[PDB]
Amino acid sequence: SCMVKFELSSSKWHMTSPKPHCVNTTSDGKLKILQSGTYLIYGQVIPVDKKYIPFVVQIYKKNDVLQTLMNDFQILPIGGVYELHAGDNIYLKFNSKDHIQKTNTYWGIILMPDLPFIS
Amino acid sequence: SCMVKFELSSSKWHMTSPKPHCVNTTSDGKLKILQSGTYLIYGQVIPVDKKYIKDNAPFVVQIYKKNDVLQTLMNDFQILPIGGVYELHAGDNIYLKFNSKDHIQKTNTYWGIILMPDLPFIS
Repeated sequence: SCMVKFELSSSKWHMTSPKPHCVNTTSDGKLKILQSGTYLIYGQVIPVDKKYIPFVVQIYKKNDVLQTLMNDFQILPIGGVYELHAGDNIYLKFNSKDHIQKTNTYWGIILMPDLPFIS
Repeated sequence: SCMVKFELSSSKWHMTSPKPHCVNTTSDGKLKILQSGTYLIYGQVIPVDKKYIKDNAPFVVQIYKKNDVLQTLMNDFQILPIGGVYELHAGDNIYLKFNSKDHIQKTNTYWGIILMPDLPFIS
């Protein structure tokens, strides 16, 4: 049972244990997958109000883009269900760091349980 | 340990157990929350390509909790992750509403919830 959540406001990860078995976390908000499996990558990137300012966020897996999101400076949930392999680095890239409200912005992963049963 | 995933293509829920303790599910893809707690609501809504949409109705998805709007999402007909971490209470219902059902590609569109473990350790 393995879940981590990075809070951009404090730059700290909140975690299910001191040394989650499924992932290593970095203070720069990156992570490295230790256990191959099905993961839910998740998070909300909250933009600042436009009066202060394209709003773009990418999720990377190693050196390749896993997901690209864009909108007109509105709340942006990120992620989805992915098959990840031990060794994979997962991290976010922003178009402009200044677009991002740190308060309330967060992201993370959870190793998923199997879902064998149907409706 | 309690997670459910609704696949719009089959209209079936895939679940951690035959009868998840934390929710009841409906065959039209709605949830009733049975256990108060911290949940991660998740999913991806895949829109039909904008080139095929011949008017100017926007692509909008909302998640409702009872009769409160939990979140409203819009983009220019691109893949749309949804959800986040929310405190839900016993008795809450959760469901989605789309601005137009015909904007939605059934294949690969899915959503669901997972009862979250406590995250007491900070580093």
